[PDB]
Amino acid sequence: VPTPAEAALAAQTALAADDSPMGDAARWAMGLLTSSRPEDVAARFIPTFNFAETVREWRSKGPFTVRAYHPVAHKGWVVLSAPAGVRYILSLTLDSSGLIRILTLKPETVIPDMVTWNDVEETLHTPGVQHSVYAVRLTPDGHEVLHASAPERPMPTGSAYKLYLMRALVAEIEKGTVGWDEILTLTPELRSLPTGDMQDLPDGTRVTVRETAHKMIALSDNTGADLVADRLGREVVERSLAAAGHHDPSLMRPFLTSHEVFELGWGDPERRAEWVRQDEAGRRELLEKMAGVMTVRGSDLGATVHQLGIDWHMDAFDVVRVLEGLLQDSGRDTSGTVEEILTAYPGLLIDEERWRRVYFKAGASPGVMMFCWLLQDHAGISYVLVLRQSADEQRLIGDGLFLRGIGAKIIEAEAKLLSS
Ligand SMILES: O=C(O)[C@H]1/C(=C/CO)O[C@@H]2CC(=O)N21
Ligand SMILES: O=C(O)[C@H]1/C(=C/CO)O[C@@H]2CC(=O)N21
Repeated sequence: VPTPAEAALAAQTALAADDSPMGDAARWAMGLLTSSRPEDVAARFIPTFNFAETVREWRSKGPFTVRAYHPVAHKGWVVLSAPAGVRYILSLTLDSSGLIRILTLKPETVIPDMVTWNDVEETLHTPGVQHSVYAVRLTPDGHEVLHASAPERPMPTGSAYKLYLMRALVAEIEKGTVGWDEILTLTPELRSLPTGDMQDLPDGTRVTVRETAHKMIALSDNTGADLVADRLGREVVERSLAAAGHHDPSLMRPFLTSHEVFELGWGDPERRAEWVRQDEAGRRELLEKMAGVMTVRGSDLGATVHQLGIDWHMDAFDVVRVLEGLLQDSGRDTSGTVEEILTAYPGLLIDEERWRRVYFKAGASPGVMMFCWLLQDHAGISYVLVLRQSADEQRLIGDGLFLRGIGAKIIEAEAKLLSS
């Protein structure tokens, strides 16, 4: 079990040796911090990416020593110590060819090793934040509850809704009304904001349903999700919710697109007040009228709107049911198409000797953070873990590393907390 010096050394060596998009980006970003040029920056970041002052300010906090290195597909974290025992984390999010989309250097997110479920609760609780932790073992005759805090509370879940979109898509594939190799076309009206990369493709770009669904899940791609939602039709997405495991489908009718949440939530305040006072009919009418190219930009987001219904609300039971249903859908799909999409990005470094398969999905919106996993061992025993936070102020929640890291610690301690 690695001592401090051992683990820091192992992290430093791993970072140097990481021959991958994350390795390349993490080494370059560390270079900015430890060294003593606008062209070289332009080339490392996404084309649509002040930074000189940002880097000066970061550099002033050093010198830095690498203490941990956590690459996970297109996301990565490097834990750094600066003088006098102060720690920071460098977070990286990459696009599909390894360009940097997000790069931040922030005070360390501290998550202790978990021994008990009470450790989880006492760590997570923040005044002003509603949270929920739900962990179950799935069995032939129902779920065994390992731990529950407020699983009955319906809460906003952001991109967790893409799990329902996935089930709706699979239901249509099974019916033969859509095919995995059918072509979807990106138009100006179908473009959404990140998370995701598909928005960066040119107008007219032709992409298969398979590759669109893959990015929808694996990259939480908002534009990919909206392409699927457009192809299926809102009625098909909605008509599905009851089957795919939702307790009060009226909470997600009309079933919003990401474009609609962004545009309604952070655009015209009058149009947003109209939503609030309208019934289901008036809301559908309002959405039809709002259809077109987005006006809202990433810079406009901030204020919370989930409390107005402009998000996707479900309880913890709903999340378990949709994941269990996807496990069932995957098994029925003998081609392995569903399984490949679901397992591409497990959100953490996974012990593959323990877990045969891991599904993962995150959701985030101002004032909203959630992470969920389905983990199935090699004997076939499945566990589901659902973590949720909502608040009236985004600063109370933060960038989501806290809640993700709590999940990481639970999964690390699975023998104590899940499978005991
Ligand atoms: O896919 C992930 O891991 C992303 C995400 C996506 C939801 O928009 O939300 C959480 C915060 C973050 O960086 N995670
Ligand atoms: O393994 C862990 O404990 C946590 C972590 C913590 C950052 O210090 O970083 C990676 C991402 C995550 O949730 N893991």
